[PDB]
Amino acid sequence: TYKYVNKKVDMKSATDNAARILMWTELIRGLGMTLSYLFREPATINYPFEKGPLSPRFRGEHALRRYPSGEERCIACKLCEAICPAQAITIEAEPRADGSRRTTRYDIDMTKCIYCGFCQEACPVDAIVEGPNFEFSTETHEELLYNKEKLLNNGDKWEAEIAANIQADYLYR
Amino acid sequence: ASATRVIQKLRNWASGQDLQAKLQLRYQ
Amino acid sequence: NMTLNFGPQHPAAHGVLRLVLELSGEMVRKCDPHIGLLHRGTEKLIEYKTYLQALPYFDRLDYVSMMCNEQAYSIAVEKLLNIQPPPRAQWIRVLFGEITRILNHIMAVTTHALDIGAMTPFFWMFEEREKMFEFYERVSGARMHAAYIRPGGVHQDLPLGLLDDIYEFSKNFSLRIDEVEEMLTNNRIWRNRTVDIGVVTAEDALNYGFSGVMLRGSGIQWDLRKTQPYDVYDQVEFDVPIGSRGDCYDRYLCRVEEMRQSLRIIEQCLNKMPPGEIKVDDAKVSPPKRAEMKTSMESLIHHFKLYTEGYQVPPGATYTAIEAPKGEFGVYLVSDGSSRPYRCKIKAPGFAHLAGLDKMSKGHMLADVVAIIGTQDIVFGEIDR
Amino acid sequence: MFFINILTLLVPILIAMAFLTLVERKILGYMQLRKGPNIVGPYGILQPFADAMKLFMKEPMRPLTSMSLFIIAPTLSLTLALSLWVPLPMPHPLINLNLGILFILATSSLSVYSILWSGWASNSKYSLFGALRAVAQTISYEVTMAIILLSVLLMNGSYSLQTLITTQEHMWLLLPAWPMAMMWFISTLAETNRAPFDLTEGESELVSGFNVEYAAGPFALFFMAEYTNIILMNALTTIIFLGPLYYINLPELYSTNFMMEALLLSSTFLWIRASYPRFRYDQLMHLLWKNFLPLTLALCMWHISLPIFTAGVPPYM
Amino acid sequence: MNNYIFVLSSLFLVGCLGLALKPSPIYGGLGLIVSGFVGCLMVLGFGGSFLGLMVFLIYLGGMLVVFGYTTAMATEEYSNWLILGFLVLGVIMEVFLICVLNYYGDWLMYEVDDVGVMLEGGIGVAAMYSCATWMMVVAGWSLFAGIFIIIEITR
Amino acid sequence: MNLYTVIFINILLSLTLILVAFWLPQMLPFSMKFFLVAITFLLFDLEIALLLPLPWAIQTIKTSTMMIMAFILVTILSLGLAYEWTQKGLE
Amino acid sequence: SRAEYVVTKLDDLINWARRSSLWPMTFGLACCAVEMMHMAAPRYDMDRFGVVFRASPRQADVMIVAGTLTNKMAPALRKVYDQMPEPRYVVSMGSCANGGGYYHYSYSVVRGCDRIVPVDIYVPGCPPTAEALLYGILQLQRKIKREQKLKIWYRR
Amino acid sequence: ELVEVLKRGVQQVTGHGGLRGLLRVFFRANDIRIGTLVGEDKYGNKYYEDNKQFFGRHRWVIYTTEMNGKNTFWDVDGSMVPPEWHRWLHCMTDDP
Amino acid sequence: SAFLKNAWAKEPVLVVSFSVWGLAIIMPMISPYTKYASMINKATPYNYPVPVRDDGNMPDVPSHPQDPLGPSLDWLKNL
Amino acid sequence: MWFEILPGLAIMGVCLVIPGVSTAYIHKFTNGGKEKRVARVQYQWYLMERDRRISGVNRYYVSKGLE
Ligand SMILES: CCCCCCCCCCCCCCCCCC(=O)OC[C@H](COP(=O)(O)OCCN)OC(=O)CCCCCCCCCCCCCCCCC
Ligand SMILES: COC1=C(OC)C(=O)C(CC=C(C)C)=C(C)C1=O
Ligand code: SF4
Ligand code: SF4
Ligand code: SF4
Repeated sequence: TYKYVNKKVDMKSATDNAARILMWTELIRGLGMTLSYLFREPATINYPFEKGPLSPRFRGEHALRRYPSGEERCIACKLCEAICPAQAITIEAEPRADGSRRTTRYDIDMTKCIYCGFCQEACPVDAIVEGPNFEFSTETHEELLYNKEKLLNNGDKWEAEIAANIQADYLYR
Repeated sequence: ASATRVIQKLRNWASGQDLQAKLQLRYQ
Repeated sequence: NMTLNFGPQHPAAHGVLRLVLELSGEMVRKCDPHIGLLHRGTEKLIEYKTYLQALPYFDRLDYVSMMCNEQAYSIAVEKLLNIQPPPRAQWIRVLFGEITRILNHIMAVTTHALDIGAMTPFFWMFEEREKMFEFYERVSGARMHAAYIRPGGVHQDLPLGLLDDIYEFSKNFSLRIDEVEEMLTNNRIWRNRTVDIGVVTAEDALNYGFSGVMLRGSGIQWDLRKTQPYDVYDQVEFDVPIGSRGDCYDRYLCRVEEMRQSLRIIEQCLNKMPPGEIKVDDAKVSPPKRAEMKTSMESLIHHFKLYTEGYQVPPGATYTAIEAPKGEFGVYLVSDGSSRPYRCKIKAPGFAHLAGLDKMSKGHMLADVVAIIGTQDIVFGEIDR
Repeated sequence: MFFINILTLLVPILIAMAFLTLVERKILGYMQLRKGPNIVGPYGILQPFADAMKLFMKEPMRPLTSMSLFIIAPTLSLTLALSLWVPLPMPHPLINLNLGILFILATSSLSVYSILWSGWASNSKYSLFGALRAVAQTISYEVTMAIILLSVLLMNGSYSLQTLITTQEHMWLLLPAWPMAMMWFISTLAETNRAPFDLTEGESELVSGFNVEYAAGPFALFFMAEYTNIILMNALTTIIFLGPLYYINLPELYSTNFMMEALLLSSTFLWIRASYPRFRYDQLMHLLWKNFLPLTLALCMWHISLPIFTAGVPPYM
Repeated sequence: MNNYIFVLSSLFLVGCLGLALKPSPIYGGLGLIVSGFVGCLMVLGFGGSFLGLMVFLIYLGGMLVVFGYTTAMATEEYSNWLILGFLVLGVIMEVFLICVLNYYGDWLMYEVDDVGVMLEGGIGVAAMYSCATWMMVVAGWSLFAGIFIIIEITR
Repeated sequence: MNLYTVIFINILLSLTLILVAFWLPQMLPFSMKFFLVAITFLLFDLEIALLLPLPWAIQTIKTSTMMIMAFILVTILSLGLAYEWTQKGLE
Repeated sequence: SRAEYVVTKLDDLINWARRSSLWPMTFGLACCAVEMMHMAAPRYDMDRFGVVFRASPRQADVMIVAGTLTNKMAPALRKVYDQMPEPRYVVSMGSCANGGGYYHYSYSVVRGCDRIVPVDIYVPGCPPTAEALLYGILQLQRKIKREQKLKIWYRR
Repeated sequence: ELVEVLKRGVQQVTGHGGLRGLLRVFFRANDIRIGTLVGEDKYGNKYYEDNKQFFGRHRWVIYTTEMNGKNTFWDVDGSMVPPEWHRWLHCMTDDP
Repeated sequence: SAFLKNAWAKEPVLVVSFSVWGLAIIMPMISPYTKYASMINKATPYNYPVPVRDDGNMPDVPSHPQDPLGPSLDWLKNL
Repeated sequence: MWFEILPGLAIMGVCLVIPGVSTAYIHKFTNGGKEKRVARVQYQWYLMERDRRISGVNRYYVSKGLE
């Protein structure tokens, strides 16, 4: 089904046309629209005081979670490294004295990271999660590169909200 | 909103249609 | 014939375009657009990545239209696997496919005006855009660059409540399109700078491969969505906005009309979206649900192999084209039996349109060139790929 | 005293000139659904002073440009704008130039040099084009701008802006001569390179040819000039066509009324800017050598005959 | 300052000196603008207003404006310093000549009608419309022809 | 003098600002069509100059003459403009 | 009266003027402008904070390098950067410009803009959220506030 | 109508304690509005939510001086709000 | 006439333009007041009216201009 | 709402009335409470000057029938 967007001399018709042309009516019409909004409530938010709403799936900033007991969740299966589109995550591991399997080095290069959220997806123990925080702008490039200690620390700081967010969205996944 | 019933009428007259029905402020 | 580089950093030129121009007087004698200021390797990089880890590249190819692009790769990978998405996923893709069309047109019409010099339409509709982004975020997690439409359906069902809000918005957006018209559709001045600028004949538009509103604006009736239906765009009913006296003004009117027609398609999708699953049930192609992979061995094995290795698409090649907001977006995906593709030429509605800049802007002033780049909705990501 | 009367009439205008940018960055804002600048200071009142200080501190880049001319153009611009406010006939005008309107017309014309020379001095292709485009539009709009005034004068009787306060003691000159008001308003929009007619610094079309290379202090001076002009021309509309009430006993009423009308018509070109896309160069000139100039010439005759056949010749005092 | 007049005349002379040196066409235009300014000043000094204005709205106006425009088009190539030097050379020589008579504003406004009511510049030139009605007819024919001369010479 | 006083303050205020600016931060076209328009300008400007005297001519006892003369001036120049159009010179 | 005090106060004023008005520059390269344009848009008005998005290297201060700095555009960025006024700050925006992003290993992408222009604030995120840019612009404002140029002059 | 508009403005000004108290809110935020206080976190912070205001501005936090001894009264930072109350502010969760 | 009509609706400036040109070329010719302009302006007393020697046979204003004889502007009054 | 564009305007208005009230009271102070005589044409300058000579040196001082 198609439609013609712009398919298309009595004195009255001609005069009215002249009225428009010489009285600039269609221009006055446009001014009315802007005057109208001037009176509408503007939609801006005080950025520091009020924050634009983000729902639970917002990917934001990477964090590594820990079991309630205190044992870090990651068991170095290293498929988060495998499915990382940008090659961001670098993981090398060795058996901890406990005999368990843990990552000696876990480095997410956030500048390399494109925040796809597949790592959130891929982890079997769900140790690496996309944390809610989006405000982590840094003065130096090195700060953006993150080792296991920063991510684990990021995980501890935001664990309460991360747990609430995963709680809200896990049925969906 | 909070048109006060006079800024709203200037708004309606200038626009030529009822913005009250289709507002820019989303509400519950 | 004065030579001048329109300049990569031009407030008007979308993104970065070096439009070397020879201007007789203010008239533009020759237009040799330069490209590749945003070539990034998207086509070679994909060969080194698995099918699911190349999905995020498609969102970045033309990111104004974030998802509609993802649907083209999806469809393409589904064809090669001869798998088709579940019924609910199809409607979703058409729901977010259209929402995305609006997003692109709000970008194209309002950014067109900002270069022309009208600045209030952009702020009016960017607020509506913003509200739409929020749909993306509450469905995917990202405001733009979602990665929601994956090769076997969408990733996760809609949140419990989104449909209602994609209604409130749709119920009102119309008035917002109406307001802009008032200012421009009939502005005594919009018409002048747009009317009879960059007229493209019908035969010439097909010849230079325009394939988009640019063809539709010249009166050729072709909407790949009606001619070759993809997903469930067949079950909906919409009217293609064909144009006559094709020129910047006419095509514009067409883009405002598809914004209108997309609200008609969105309404339906909300009215008729089926109960069901949002991803194919073949753990072979779609990753297993997390409750299942954490309780069933076959699901873990399928989760591990899918994320680490990949789909393993059967060997073949396909060119699948959808109707992305800009025009025909197609992926020619040659594939060996391997889990990572072999070639993935992205046909960009835009490589063809820019080429036409020369045959459109002839004997035109510097300001005319600015108007014509706008009427082609050039996003340098798709052209440069 | 006279010196004090020079501070007043200057500073006050400069302080008001600063508050126009603010009322521009907020009225354009609310029209576009945004608060505008309110965070620096209370409600953005300190905002104009803030960038002034940034602009002057940032390096005044001297491109590798005819230095003398490059630096003079800004000076001329501001000089002229501030000067054109000297003979304005707010009650008891600073200086009763008997041929004031002519003076206004004269200084207004000289401004063109600034843009022209600036472009030539800048030595950048963008700037050159800007100057050429600017000079043409500017001068052309001067031709109808001048004829529109000559029609007015002939119904006022003299070139002195002070006479119109006595001409408009019963009715605004808008009622009569409204057809020219509109044409004075549109020409006032062109001569201040404001929006509908702002191809001088289109930014999108060509990138600010006038000040492509100008930054910091030079940017500011023209800048200041433009905005002061924005007011002055609006104020001339508020004396020549919208005649504020005046009472010899109470001379203040005029100023107060003059204020209200000047602010509203100054508000109008702010409102015009946000509301309209920008005319093309060719379109702009056509309107004046084609759409208007014939209108302005004819009415001139009508305004020549009007007094005679109505035996309404004005007193020459 | 009675010297006011002489001062002005000197400035005018100096400006014309620059034009004489034939600097860049743009520099020439600028110089003339300065001189024209000096000129209206002098005329006004005698008392003529309308007359002074004219040169301003005509010379300081478009007369040089178009020149300016024009030059942009036909003058592309930028010793001006040397020219400036010769200018100073002329200035001193000019000054020297006045100093010659130095060894060897007294009378302006030579005569005036202290009480007068309809005397002022412009009134006399206003008589182009009455009792001088052949000046302005011939000037109008000059313009009406000049239209045609320029349109073919450009053609 | 009063004007001279005002104007020199006006230049001084500007020159002061430009200086502060520099001293404080120590820490080929083919406009043939235009050419024609430019010439017409020159011409029209001159007419206007011949139309400026009207404000005093309106007072001429010989009012009729002034009317005829003035009317002719505007009309003739109007014709010139129209010709530009007729010959399509400006277009 | 101790000049030292007199100096600090003066510096602060200078810092307040610069921090208050940070006219950013037009630099969208890789679809992050879309986010930036969102900042300029009504939900998160940049202007309120002083930002005005001037579009000429000459009168613009902050350069928000939004997007991928391909090899062909690299020199241009450097040029525009060099042509801005003296006090110029660069805010890298996007993983594509902080480092290399999804296109780090490509042959046509510079691995970061801080290899071509010194960068002051790095805003992270593939489409760094507009609020995040706003956070980044606000951190540039705290960086400027701390700068003490005249006190070092005095103590030098 | 507008007189009630004026009374609302007067109550907002009187709402922030004394003349000095509103001056403090005026300078750091530049917005004066009155809302119920949902909570005060242990790091000095005060949170208010108003149902009447539109979705973007119905929840706001007024930051406090020295929340880790930083002289934060003027250099307000988004990260200052604690992780527990971050989601309430961003509307991630309705519950306080 | 027909073109006139379209002209009234297309290019409706020139039409108005010419119309005025003419209306200004007519009103003066037909006007109960046109004559006054040359009088009202003639009368304005810009220059002093030098007296005349009362030689004899003078019907002119008799000395004091308040005398009845002489021209009058009652036409100007009550005009 | 739009309430806020007013602050700025207030400071513009107040700065556009000052000049008109100022120039029109620094005249009635310097000229002795009587509007500065506007001498458009010489006659007026003559009368003005005549006034100066009539009394003091300043024209504003005005002698009357009692002189
Ligand atoms: C009988 C005795 C003699 C009197 C006769 C009177 C007859 C009736 C009056 C006839 C003329 C009335 C109008 C006069 C001004 C308009 C003149 C005109 O013709 O407009 C030209 C142009 C529109 O032309 P366009 O649409 O391109 O088509 C041309 C077709 N020939 O116009 C434009 O495009 C203007 C573009 C403007 C862009 C900005 C618009 C701003 C609008 C708001 C402000 C309007 C002015 C406010 C003035 C306030 C007071 C000063
Ligand atoms: C009004 O014209 C415009 C500019 O010039 C001032 C810009 O710099 C820019 C760039 C600014 C941003 C915030 C991308 C845009 C988009 C624009 O439309
Ligand atoms: S996937 Fe989860 S567990 Fe396996 S390595 Fe990455 S993080 Fe550690
Ligand atoms: S987000 Fe995407 S890119 Fe960043 S780490 Fe997790 S997977 Fe690799
Ligand atoms: S970072 Fe993500 S968003 Fe910004 S440019 Fe690179 S890809 Fe596009």
